[PDB]
Amino acid sequence: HPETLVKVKDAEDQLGARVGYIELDLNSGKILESFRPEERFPMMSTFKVLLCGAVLSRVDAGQEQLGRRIHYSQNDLVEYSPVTEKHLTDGMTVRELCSAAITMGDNTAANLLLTTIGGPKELTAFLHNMGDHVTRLDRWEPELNEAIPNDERDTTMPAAMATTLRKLLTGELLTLASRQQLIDWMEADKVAGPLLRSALPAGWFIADKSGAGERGSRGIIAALGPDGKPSRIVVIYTTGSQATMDERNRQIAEIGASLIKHW
Repeated sequence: HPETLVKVKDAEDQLGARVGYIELDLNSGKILESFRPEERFPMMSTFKVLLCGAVLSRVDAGQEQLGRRIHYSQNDLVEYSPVTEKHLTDGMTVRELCSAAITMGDNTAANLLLTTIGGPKELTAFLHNMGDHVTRLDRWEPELNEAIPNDERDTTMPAAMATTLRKLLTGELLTLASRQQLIDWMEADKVAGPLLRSALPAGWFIADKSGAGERGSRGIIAALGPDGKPSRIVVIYTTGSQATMDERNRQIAEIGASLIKHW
């Protein structure tokens, strides 16, 4: 609804920055509303959903096992690794790593998973192969959040990320078991509380993943809907703002409130 574009433009005014937005119908794949659909934005941690989709694809192909234990050391630890820092001597299974990366935003878990699938190069190839010709991962954790202006490394386009998420959650790319596991990890997302979840009516469903990076970068990808079932995908990205984290969060929540109001 254009009233939601009013809120997207209002966010650009309040944040002094570009905001990208897509509302997509989950069933059909039709774009219901958009703003800067084909401009690039840093993905930040939202790439972790794509990463775990690539891991699940490998599990489906018999190239990986969710129960395989991965061992690592102090050397692999990077900033903000809440779960992995507690298992240095126990190691963690692939499944536990994806859960940590998506639900707890664990950065080391993401880097360990990246290594298992062949790194940024292979994730980019996986994406191109499933039809996303613009999303690209080039670096590893902490560096992929650098968000240098005009840099295309580690970026996506709102329209591309939205359709890619629809393909992963409801397309034929992953098996039914894997699709459900991916959305279950997203539904247990515990670090995106101040974003779309804060504007979600009671009883609604949401599976999401948020990201934050340098230079005011902030974003979220989500599948949501009434009655405990997802029916639309929403992607919101912003970069370039000098505003506080609370301000950026408030603006994203307001765009969410508007899309719920005009649902």
